Amino acid sequence: KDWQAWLGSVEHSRNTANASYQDLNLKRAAVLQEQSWGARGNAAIADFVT
Amino acid sequence: KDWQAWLGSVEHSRNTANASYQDLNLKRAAVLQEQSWGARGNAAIADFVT
Repeated sequence: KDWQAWLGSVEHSRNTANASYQDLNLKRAAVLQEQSWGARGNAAIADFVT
Repeated sequence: KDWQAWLGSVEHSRNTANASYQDLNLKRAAVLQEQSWGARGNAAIADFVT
């Protein structure tokens, strides 16, 4: 029983990190996309003024 | 008589230390077990929050 419980905990200890790894990148990609879109919009105004 | 008494004292001088050596380790093991169990409980809350 004790080693079975130990293995059960070990399984979730991996599942949780495997789950979190995807969501972190999901947030980062959106942040970078927003920043890149702002940077793309700055140059349009620069060229319009020039 | 005097050397017999000397030997009698020498015997207990060893018995006392032999007795104390076990109890010191007995205390230390329990202390370490409690600390390890607390450390094991911290990670569960960490994972729950994550």
